[PDB]
Amino acid sequence: GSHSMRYFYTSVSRPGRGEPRFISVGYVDDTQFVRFDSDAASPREEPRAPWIEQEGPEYWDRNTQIYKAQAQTDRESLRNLRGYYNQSEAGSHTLQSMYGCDVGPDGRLLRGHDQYAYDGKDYIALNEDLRSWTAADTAAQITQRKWEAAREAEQRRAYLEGECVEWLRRYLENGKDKLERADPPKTHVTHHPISDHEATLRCWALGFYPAEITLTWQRDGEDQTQDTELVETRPAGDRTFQKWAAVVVPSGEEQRYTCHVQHEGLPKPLTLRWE
Amino acid sequence: MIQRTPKIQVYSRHPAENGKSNFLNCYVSGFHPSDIEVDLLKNGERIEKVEHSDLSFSKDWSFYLLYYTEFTPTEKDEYACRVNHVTLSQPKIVKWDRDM
Amino acid sequence: EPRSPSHSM
Repeated sequence: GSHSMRYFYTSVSRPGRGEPRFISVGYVDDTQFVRFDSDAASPREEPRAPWIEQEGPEYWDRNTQIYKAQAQTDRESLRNLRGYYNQSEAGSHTLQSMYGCDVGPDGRLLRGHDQYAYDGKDYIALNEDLRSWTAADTAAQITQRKWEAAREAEQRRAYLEGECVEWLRRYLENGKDKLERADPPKTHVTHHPISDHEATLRCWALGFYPAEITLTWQRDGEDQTQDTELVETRPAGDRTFQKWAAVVVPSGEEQRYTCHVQHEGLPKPLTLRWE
Repeated sequence: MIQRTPKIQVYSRHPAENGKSNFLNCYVSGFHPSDIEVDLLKNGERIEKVEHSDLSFSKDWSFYLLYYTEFTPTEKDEYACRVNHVTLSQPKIVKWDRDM
Repeated sequence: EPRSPSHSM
């Protein structure tokens, strides 16, 4: 199928309490597979999915040295950015980084990503051409000119077209059914009287992967959009996801209501009832 | 500076069955900055050895964390999640409802 | 695998 790999870095300054904390996580699609934390006792890249565990010592050692160097680089970036914005040297600030690749079923690169936020606001981003930058403001233009002089876009493009695509291909090969084959939801409807005249119907989707899902209540096969309570999709903690949708109905009218479930793992969309 | 208020959901990994081992989850999402305090409570008291997911974020740069502990639900034991964040003028307490 | 370290901003 189509697949993505993403790395997410967070650096948070803490002036007076030492160097910024740097955290990295890596994902294939909706599966976290690595972490690094600069505050760990002996910081190293650690596995977080079973199929990455087979990578040899050279992998872990290379990646650990990268994160240690990136933490120092982000520390310099946070110092430069509080200067660009004329900000107090006492305050805590956040630098976030997000990069990686989207590939099609043949493993070919569809899109590369390399972008940054400062204190939760977009700062600079590599354009879809993988050759030019979009800067948010005059501070980010300082970074843009520095990165143009250093030929940073060519370095990012080499990774995104090269190591990103090749390593994602590898992970999909080693992760087999865990990454390639969607896990459909386990579904059920519950019923909760509110009063003699009103009841809640709640449609559950549990244990599904990936996270993308649609749950809708219908009355006689028509969507009840404006009357459905829908919770945000949430992690079960075992790499699968949960969601529910609820509707309040007149007591004795439950039979008019059906829950429609759309998920990649389902052979076809499900229609569920209170039963 | 951007400040976004956390969303909170408290829930079990598996449908609750009294006397059956499970996980209690408090999912905090959509927040900024990342500094956040999350306690799981049993009958109003802080649970020790609570673990959390590695700090991650969404395409809008907002952070998310899952806090979790192994637990055995009973009829009488009450569970909740207590969250403190710069955006909250008081701690936000969300009670566990086995039906949500 | 992650990308080699960037130039500072």
